[PDB]
Amino acid sequence: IKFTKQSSVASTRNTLKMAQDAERAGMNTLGMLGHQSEQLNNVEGNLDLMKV
Amino acid sequence: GQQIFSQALLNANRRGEAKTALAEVQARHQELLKLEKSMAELTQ
Repeated sequence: IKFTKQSSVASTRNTLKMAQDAERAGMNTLGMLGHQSEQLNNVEGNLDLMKV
Repeated sequence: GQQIFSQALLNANRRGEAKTALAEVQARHQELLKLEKSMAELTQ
């Protein structure tokens, strides 16, 4: 019983670490996507100007 | 002029208490392993 509980503790520790892993990666993805969306907004403006 | 010893029986409730909660902790551990596996895939 004690060994199983210790194994459960270790499992939850790794799960938490990995969950934090997912979170940082996701926040970076959103940041980069906001920056790239904006570069594409700049692209959109020049395409409009070139149309005129 | 005489004396006597004494023996003892455990409580019925106890029963197989070694695994009364061992099965339960093992089942929860299996749940936690499933959780860990899913989190690993999500992080990937």
